[PDB]
Amino acid sequence: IAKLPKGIGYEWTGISLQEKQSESQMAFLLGLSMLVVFLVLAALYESWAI
Amino acid sequence: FGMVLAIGIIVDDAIVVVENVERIMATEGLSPKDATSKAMKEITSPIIG
Amino acid sequence: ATILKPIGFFAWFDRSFDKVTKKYELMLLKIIKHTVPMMVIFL
Amino acid sequence: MSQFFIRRPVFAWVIAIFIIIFGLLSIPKLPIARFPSVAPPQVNISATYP
Amino acid sequence: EFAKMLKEEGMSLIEATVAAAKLRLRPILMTSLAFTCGVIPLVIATGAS
Repeated sequence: IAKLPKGIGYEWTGISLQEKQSESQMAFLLGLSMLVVFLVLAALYESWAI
Repeated sequence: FGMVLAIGIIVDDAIVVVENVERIMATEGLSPKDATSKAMKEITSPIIG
Repeated sequence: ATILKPIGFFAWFDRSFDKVTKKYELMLLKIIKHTVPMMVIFL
Repeated sequence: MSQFFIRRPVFAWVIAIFIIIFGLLSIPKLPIARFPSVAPPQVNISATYP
Repeated sequence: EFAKMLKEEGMSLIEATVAAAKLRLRPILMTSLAFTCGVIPLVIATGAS
């Protein structure tokens, strides 16, 4: 679309638009979940390596 | 502004506990780990109140 | 328990503060002697 | 009371880390304003008779 | 509170008060100076708001 003539713009709609908004939400939430489970298990076993 | 004014009070519990541990260790001969427990036992109620 | 381990300006500071503690004890005794004047002052 | 955490330093460090993580997550999602709004709500009606 | 403790020990009110004051003198200055010095930036600083 960038190659289309001047004055022609674009806009996403529907699910695709949502797909643009949640670009990296899943990866961040996954990292947070791994951190939380790591902390909980470390507390359970009282060790940072177990 | 509330956080700024509360800095001094929040640091003031840590100062109290650490200074009590230091004083009990210096005055009475004990291992630091047991000295901490004894100091915490001594001054538990004042902190809560 | 985990971090702390058994144990110029600092020397003078501690000596002066011990002297101040002794002096404060003395003044506090003298102050406690006179009661009514300080209740009047507080009012 | 405190004997629990003395015997289990990792468990207290985990609580501290949980609090720190929650605070770091919360800070970038808080409105910023100079003073709280104390303006009573108002509704305006505009009419025009030229 | 420490005056109450010294009274519980059975040690006279005047001597208990002076002893407690002597023991607690240094932390009083600790906490008081902590807060007082912590608020120095507010008065000195000049600028927006």
